Amino acid sequence: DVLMTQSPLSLPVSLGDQASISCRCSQSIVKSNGHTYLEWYLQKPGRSPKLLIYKVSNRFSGVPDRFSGSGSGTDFTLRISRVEAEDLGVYYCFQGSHIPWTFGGGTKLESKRADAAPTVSIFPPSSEQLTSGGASVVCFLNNFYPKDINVKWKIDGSERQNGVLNSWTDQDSKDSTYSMSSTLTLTKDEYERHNSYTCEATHKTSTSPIVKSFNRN
Amino acid sequence: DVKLVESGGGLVKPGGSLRLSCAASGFTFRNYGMSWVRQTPEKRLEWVAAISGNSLYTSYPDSVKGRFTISRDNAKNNLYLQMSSLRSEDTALYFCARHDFFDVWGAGTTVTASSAKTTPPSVYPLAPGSAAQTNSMVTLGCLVKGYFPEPVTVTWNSGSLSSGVHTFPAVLQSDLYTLSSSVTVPSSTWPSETVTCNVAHPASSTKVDKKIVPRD
Repeated sequence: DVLMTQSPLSLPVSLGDQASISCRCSQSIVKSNGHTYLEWYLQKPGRSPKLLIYKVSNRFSGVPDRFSGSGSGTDFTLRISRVEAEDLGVYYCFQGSHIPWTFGGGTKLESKRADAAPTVSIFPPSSEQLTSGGASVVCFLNNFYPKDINVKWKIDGSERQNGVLNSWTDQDSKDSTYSMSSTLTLTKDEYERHNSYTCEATHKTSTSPIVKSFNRN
Repeated sequence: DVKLVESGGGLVKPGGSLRLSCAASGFTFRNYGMSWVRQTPEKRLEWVAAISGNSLYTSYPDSVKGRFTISRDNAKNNLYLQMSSLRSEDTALYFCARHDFFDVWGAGTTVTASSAKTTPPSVYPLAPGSAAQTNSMVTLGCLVKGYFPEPVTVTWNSGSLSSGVHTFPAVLQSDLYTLSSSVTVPSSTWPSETVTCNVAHPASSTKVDKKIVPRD
């Protein structure tokens, strides 16, 4: 198998700037007929992949001039001169030169915007979840930038890293922010043994730690 | 309008069988090679099987050889993928794609191979911690817990409340999924105007509507 390796994994770009994505192959993708069937696909979330470039350098019908491909040996490059919002998504390289046909792992093209502090909301376990013997504490950190944010839970002032599940949305199309959900799941008994539950939002240099708390009473 | 429409994706127990279909339109079907390409939950794309326009020639990666069989009914404009002795490694979104290196893709159909049991979700309301706070906007939520398989569908006020919502990807914790959804509204409109999350889980044939009420 030709292994296809893409870099970078993610690429934040300002709208209207240049982007370039690299794709390396573990071996020659020159087919015996002399041609190199290196393709680029764009996959937007909710959608299926779309063909942009075929045979290293040829723009597929309808694809704007801002997309171009280069490369030859084991290294291939897609450049986008002047990225627009419609260009955002996951780019995959693909070789159709040798069976089995193989894809690169994808490169996520993202828009840059001004840094935005999250809106933080904390929620106690509902009464309904307690009747069933469970207790999840839910924290929303909504509409922030950049993607990498640090969430810390504290129980009565002591950090808890263990029973927590985080999930991140795809970059918002309208405002270019990310949102995150953080869930601390505990048993009802464990929950009833403690009082202060706190969800904390930070970077690592951000001098604004946003703390939200409740006391169960 | 050139179209590929996949169907037949379902939940199968490991060792089980499934046949997927792919209906084509807008082109002379028998004139084109076709493939199946799966996308994993980690979002890797993997080419799975190819067949010639005339049906006579097929190929497979070694990882699916002898388990999967590609075929087509040209008279019916249908491509098929017969999957047998399935394992969890085969869990993926399965795309139908046309050879020009695939210039046309379907929307895909989901296959999940798992010994984990079909389970309806528990839906819990997330109303603000009892203290009345504070600014122009109030964030509410619904917690959708312990279902299997994916997907679930979450709406707010039957879909009439669409702006200001974040529905998060589910996370798998030992055989079961948990997802949450937030909605933010003007602080003046709640609780005076009802906010209800509607959760559908087709696999279990369940719908749950949970009106968000202030807590006491």
